[PDB]
Amino acid sequence: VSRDTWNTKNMRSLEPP
Amino acid sequence: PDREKIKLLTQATSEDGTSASFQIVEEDHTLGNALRYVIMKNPDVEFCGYSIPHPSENLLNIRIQTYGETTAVDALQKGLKDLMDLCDVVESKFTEKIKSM
Amino acid sequence: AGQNATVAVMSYSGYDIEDALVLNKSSIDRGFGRCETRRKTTTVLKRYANHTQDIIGGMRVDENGDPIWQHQSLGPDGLGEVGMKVQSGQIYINKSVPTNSTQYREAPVIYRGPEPSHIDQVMMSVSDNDQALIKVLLRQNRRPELGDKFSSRHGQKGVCGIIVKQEDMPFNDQGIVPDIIMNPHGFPSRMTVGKMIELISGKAGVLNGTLEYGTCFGGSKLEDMSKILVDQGFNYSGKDMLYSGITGECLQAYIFFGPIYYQKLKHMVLDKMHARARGPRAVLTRQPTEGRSRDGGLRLGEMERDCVIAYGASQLLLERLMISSDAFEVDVCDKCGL
Amino acid sequence: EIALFKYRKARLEPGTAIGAIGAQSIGEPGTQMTLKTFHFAGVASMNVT
Amino acid sequence: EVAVPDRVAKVLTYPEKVTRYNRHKLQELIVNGPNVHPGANYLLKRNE
Amino acid sequence: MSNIVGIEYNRVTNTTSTDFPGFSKDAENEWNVEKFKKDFEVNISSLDAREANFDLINIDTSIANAFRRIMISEVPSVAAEYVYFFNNTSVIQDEVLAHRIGLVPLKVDPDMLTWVDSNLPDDEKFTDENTIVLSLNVKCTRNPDAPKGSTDPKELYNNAHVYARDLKFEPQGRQSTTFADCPVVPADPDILLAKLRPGQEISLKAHCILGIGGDHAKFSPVSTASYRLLPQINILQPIKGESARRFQKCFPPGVIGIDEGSDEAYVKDARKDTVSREVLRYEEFADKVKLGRVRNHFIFNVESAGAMTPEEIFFKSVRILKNKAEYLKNCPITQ
Amino acid sequence: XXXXXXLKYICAECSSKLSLSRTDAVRCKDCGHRILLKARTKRLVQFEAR
Amino acid sequence: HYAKIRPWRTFRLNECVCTPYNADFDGDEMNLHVPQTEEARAEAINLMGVKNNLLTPKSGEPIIAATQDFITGSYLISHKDSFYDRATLTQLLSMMSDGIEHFDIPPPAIMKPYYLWTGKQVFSLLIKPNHNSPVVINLDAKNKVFVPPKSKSLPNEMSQNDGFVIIRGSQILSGVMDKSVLGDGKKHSVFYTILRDYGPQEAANAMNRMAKLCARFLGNRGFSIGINDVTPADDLKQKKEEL
Amino acid sequence: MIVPVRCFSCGKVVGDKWESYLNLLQEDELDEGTALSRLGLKRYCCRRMILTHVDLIEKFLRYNPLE
Amino acid sequence: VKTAETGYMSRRLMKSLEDLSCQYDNTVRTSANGIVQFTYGGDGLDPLEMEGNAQPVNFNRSWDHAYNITFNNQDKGLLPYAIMETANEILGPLEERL
Ligand SMILES: [Mg+2]
Ligand SMILES: [Zn+2]
Ligand SMILES: [Zn+2]
Ligand SMILES: [Zn+2]
Repeated sequence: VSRDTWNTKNMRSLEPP
Repeated sequence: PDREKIKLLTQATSEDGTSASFQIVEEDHTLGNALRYVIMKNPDVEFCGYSIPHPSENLLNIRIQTYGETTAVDALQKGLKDLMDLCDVVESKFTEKIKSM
Repeated sequence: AGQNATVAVMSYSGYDIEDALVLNKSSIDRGFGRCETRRKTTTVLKRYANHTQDIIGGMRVDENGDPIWQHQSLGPDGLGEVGMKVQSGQIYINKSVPTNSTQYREAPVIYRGPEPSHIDQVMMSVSDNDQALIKVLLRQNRRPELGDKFSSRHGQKGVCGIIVKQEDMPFNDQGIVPDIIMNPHGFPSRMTVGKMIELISGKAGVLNGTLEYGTCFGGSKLEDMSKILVDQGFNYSGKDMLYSGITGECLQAYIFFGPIYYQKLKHMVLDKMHARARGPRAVLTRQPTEGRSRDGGLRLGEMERDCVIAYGASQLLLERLMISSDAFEVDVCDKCGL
Repeated sequence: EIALFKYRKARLEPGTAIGAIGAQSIGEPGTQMTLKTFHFAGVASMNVT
Repeated sequence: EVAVPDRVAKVLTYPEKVTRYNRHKLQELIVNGPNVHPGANYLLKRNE
Repeated sequence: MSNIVGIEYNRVTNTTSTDFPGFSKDAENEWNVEKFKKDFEVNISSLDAREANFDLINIDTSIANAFRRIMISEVPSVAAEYVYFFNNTSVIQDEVLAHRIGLVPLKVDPDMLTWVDSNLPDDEKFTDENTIVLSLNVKCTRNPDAPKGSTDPKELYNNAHVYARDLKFEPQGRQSTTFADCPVVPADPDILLAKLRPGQEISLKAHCILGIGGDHAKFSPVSTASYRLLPQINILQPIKGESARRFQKCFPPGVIGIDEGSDEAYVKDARKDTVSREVLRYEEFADKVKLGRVRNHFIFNVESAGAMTPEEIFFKSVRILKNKAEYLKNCPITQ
Repeated sequence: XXXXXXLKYICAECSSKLSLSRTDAVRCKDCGHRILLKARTKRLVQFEAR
Repeated sequence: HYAKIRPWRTFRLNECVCTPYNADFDGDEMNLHVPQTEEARAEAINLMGVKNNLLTPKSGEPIIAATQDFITGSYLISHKDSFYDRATLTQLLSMMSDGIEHFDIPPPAIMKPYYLWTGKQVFSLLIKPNHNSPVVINLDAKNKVFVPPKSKSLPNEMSQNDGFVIIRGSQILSGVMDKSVLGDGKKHSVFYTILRDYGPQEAANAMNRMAKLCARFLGNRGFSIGINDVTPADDLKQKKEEL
Repeated sequence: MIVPVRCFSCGKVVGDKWESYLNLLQEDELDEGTALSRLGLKRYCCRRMILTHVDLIEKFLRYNPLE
Repeated sequence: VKTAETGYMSRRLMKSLEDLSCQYDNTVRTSANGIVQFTYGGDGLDPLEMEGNAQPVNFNRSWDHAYNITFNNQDKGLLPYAIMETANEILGPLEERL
């Protein structure tokens, strides 16, 4: 835990298709 | 250049703005309620409320009536800016508490 | 026969008036209220006086060697393959009848269904009188929709009036959402206090880990169930404080909230929806058929006729009764009224 | 003006199927009364239909 | 009003006669055809 | 009143925000960051791989419920969408089994997959960037053994139970390198999918794509995400003696305690309180206690199905809300 | 890289694979059982996991 | 009725028109007829149309009006304990319309310490939203549960409960919105008075506003029945026993 | 028939709890309530999914047609 | 029993009164043009338009509505005889017409 997973990874699913 | 997302309902619009209904497709109570709250947090806004006219349609009708200081479009744009800022503050605080833990 | 629906007894969304129910989408998505229909069709390859019998020859193809659409799920024997979907218009028994019972007139068994079915059993056998017997079982998985009928063991039936997303449903402190919302106006006039006692008994039962009893002139005592509810942290009367799903605010009334046994009744709007524009007419009367299976029309009876007369709608009378049922352009002699 | 205008509006319009309307008006409330005689408890009157 | 299923609206039709006022609409309905709901199922020509 | 939801014996009061200009003559509570920024606060209570519990403090119900709704219904996750049955001779129907496999939550992180475009042809809709392909090949046979007659089926047969862990990740295309370090497995591998007797077999492949919990429950990433207002118990007058112990019994174990020496009942931990308002039915404590809930203190509990961490789910929800506000802002308004 | 997709009879008594000839009989060859079931088709069936 | 095409397999009707049909959504089925000629279509919608038949011909009393949950929602809004700030009031008015109606917000009933609107003001805006609305309604009505004032000489609106509805210029000056003033069988109905003074279109507009408002308001306010609602108090046990 | 994968109401995965609940009841015999709480089924909807499930698949498998 | 006997009296009376309609000279007649009532109810009034107690106008509500709709504090109240003068200016032409 205590990890900023969202900063580390460049999201793709979250953007609208 | 999305030309279908948010529409201005002209039959519900006044002269010189300050009172307008916007139709926002692919929206529901999630954005409607937060937007209404933020918009009511504006001194010039005298009236704000949304409605999903029918569950079958993914459509949201948000009504803004202001006093004469600003137009409904300006109050809407300010509401969206303020919602973005609020979510940014939430993001910063939450990521900081995650890092600290 | 039923499922223990998480029920919140509250007025909600306005689609739950006069016994209509509010069903939780994503309870339905997870399998709440899911059911299947299984229907049988029986054919006999009968035998004939001229040493002849019916056959199940078929599965013809087009130029490529590809089966035609009506035979898409048929299989070489001419009996619909087990596991395959059959749509409206497709053949699953390819019955050919002799033209002189050599030549075989086609009498295929067509699937005429609004919704597709699946073939799960094809049984080939002979009857006691020596002749082949074919039975094909068609299964149709059904998902609950608007107009499907549910009941709660207390005579409080009602159709599904709206299916709402889980986030729109009210939630308690633990995030539990109702699977069904039962309107509170169905209680005061019907006076089913046993339904409320059942909600409390079932709630205390799940919390305690035990199935409870509602035996006539007995059952689990209400005060003992209240003791269980309080010991588990809940209000004794079964009323939890809920949050609105659409606003997030606490509802100003405490909501009677807990498990209730619900039955999905056989009456499903999928089997009731019927619409006729033009179709078969009776050979005698030339009027639309009387059967929903025969694409029949909806009768406009003497009482509806009385209503339309009371409105004074003469042209509507003509249109409904003569023009759109049986209008005949006859030739009438003006000398003899014949 | 209001009273006179409403009085004028009240007049039965020609063409009205007033007989059929009266038939349904006398036969609709009848579709909610018991075929067998039920009486309030304690009335103890004559058994009148 | 009454809400009518699109499934029964696709079978329950109204026989609209083409005028100079609705010709474009009726052409669009014909193009949509019997399956897309704002469509049409039958055409009766003037002289047939 | 004044930010406190009133918990009465027959009703709930003061549930609306009342923090806007036009509530009162002092047109205060205008929106501004640097007031909300300095008053808002987050207190995280716990963190797991599958559950988080944190306090959004000094935020409005509309925003908190927006995050909750986004988590439940709008945060994307990956689940099986299409099941192709090569062979299914079990008693469980094909569509029933397919629905169950859809309800199996996959441990594939989204943002590794792209959204499927459904405008494309069927032959051109699924790619190595859009889809996870899971196979399942089980054949049940009698155990070539001889234990006690009519024993449990785990040793009378082989492969008598089909678990979710039997679903095998099949890399397609370039997924063999993309997913080499994070092979796709069920989040819950002991999920019982089907039971089969000797001679029965289940052979299938399943295509798994990104989805939205509003589209189907199987796509929801949270086994429940919700909040609750912070309970508040105000003991108006001292409670002492056995009456204090009865008052203590009116609440869950740890909520209130009895001070040693003073023998007065004090509120020990209101968070552990469930608002059953048991105390509000005795007429002995009728004026000695006020129950309430802080209207802008939200105790979020976010338990994830398993594909992603609960804090990630919450951050994605905040980002989704911000993104939809920004998309609306950028969109032009059409007459 | 894209993608594509992804007369046997059973006696109801002894569960034996049978092949019905052209106009022979409708009985099991192992036992005498007179009820035969079509085995599941070989082709693919696609279901939406909903 | 005017057809409205919708996705599911049921005929749907607004609940206000359940009374004339005597329909109750427990598996009830109804028949739909499409007139096929222009003459029949015009006759149907002009003589048998819903707005033209808000009254029964047997007595002239309204028959299309608020049904159960609509009545209860109206009662809970107009209940004397209902107060609303500007935000809640405008959200209620947006629910009442589709968000496409202009509302002239009246001065709040309570101006200090807070700006609060009563529920009767909400329903006054339901009757007459803005100054362009022609509906100016005047009405006196006895609610179905009317206890008289404490003194035999006081006017009826001094009822000890909200037992008496005074409406002046579309403003509800007392009394809750009950069945007797929003339902069937009474000619002092709000919708009946709107009908008689301004026409079926405005009567139906007000009824549509009420239906949409209640359908959205009751779910978010909360209204539930429980075992405690039918549990007798401990004193009544002993009283009824000895009695 | 077979235990649902998810609680109908919350959506929690309960399909991996059926065998372990059966084992907790049979071996090291406990009460149904304590067995349910030991599996993390705290919400009463989740408790219902296991407590009320009827395992009809085991009866349906006695009629195996491919013995 | 009620569902069995629903629409019995309705049908019977429908056969009795089915052909009666109001005529353009305010008479109710059979299809054989025979007079049943020389005027409907002896009044000519439609029961669908009665706002009183089977009387066409609700005087109290109508008076309150008129007072509210024409109200103006900057207006002069007529003397008690002048109210009757205005009333008798309106009524009396219509009274002598008959
Ligand atoms: Mg009914
Ligand atoms: Zn002749
Ligand atoms: Zn055999
Ligand atoms: Zn659950």
